[PDB]
Amino acid sequence: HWGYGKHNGPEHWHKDFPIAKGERQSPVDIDTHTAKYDPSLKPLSVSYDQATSLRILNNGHAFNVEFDDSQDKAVLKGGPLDGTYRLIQFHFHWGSLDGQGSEHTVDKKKYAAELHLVHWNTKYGDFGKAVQQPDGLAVLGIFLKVGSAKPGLQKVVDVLDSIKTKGKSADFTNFDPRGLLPESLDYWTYPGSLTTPPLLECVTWIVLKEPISVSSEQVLKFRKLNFNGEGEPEELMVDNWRPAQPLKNRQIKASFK
Ligand SMILES: CCOc1ccc(S(N)(=O)=O)cc1
Ligand SMILES: CCOc1ccc(S(N)(=O)=O)cc1
Ligand SMILES: [Zn+2]
Repeated sequence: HWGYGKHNGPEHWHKDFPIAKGERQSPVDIDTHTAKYDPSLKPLSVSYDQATSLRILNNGHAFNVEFDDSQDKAVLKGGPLDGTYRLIQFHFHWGSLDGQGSEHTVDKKKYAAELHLVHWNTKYGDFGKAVQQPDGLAVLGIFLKVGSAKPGLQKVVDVLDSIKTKGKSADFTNFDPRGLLPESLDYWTYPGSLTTPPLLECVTWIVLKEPISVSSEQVLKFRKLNFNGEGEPEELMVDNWRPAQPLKNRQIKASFK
């Protein structure tokens, strides 16, 4: 099974998922000087007021906070997107050290972690069908740096004790993801992929320029999670990030001058 260890990590994935060496893989380094301002890009529309969280799950690669996506309750639209994308889950990638952890980089800078809010295009009916389409998903990526605490993150941090190991889930209702957003919605955007297997090339990436701050204590609690299942040898869930992939024939666009 794929993972993030020495023997099953990102350099191994291509053997079972040949699209790993494809033409629009993610993440990438965002070269801020080469990204071009696109005045035709619209403001992002993030409508999370009726979001319904249900559950939080340790899936052995990260933890997902899952949402009820059976109605238009929490949607992303505008920006580079045509149509409406429904929030299905968010998760993070993070490091063993504050100096690494993000998947995207900015002028080669690595952040301590990266939040992915995952949305699927409602014109494809559900997530499973959407990932088979080039415009199936929109993932909103938000960088985390270590400094002041993020109050809106704390309810997530405090439930992690109950989902320490792979396969554990817990009820997680009434969580408001608006508490995880930075002030500015300025963004970079490019066509890419899932950053884990199956690495499908189905994502419009929207990466916010402004990081959020989280406390050292908050990210420390991320690092207490386990990749393993209960009763298996303990392997800390850290460094669950894929490194930057070749940009190839793509242009990253900026929403801002
Ligand atoms: C269990 C055999 O070890 C493996 C299994 C899968 C992979 S993958 N999916 O990264 O190519 C690597 C080593
Ligand atoms: C079935 C896998 O679903 C995924 C996998 C990866 C991502 S990410 N890390 O690109 O945002 C989202 C959904
Ligand atoms: Zn992700």
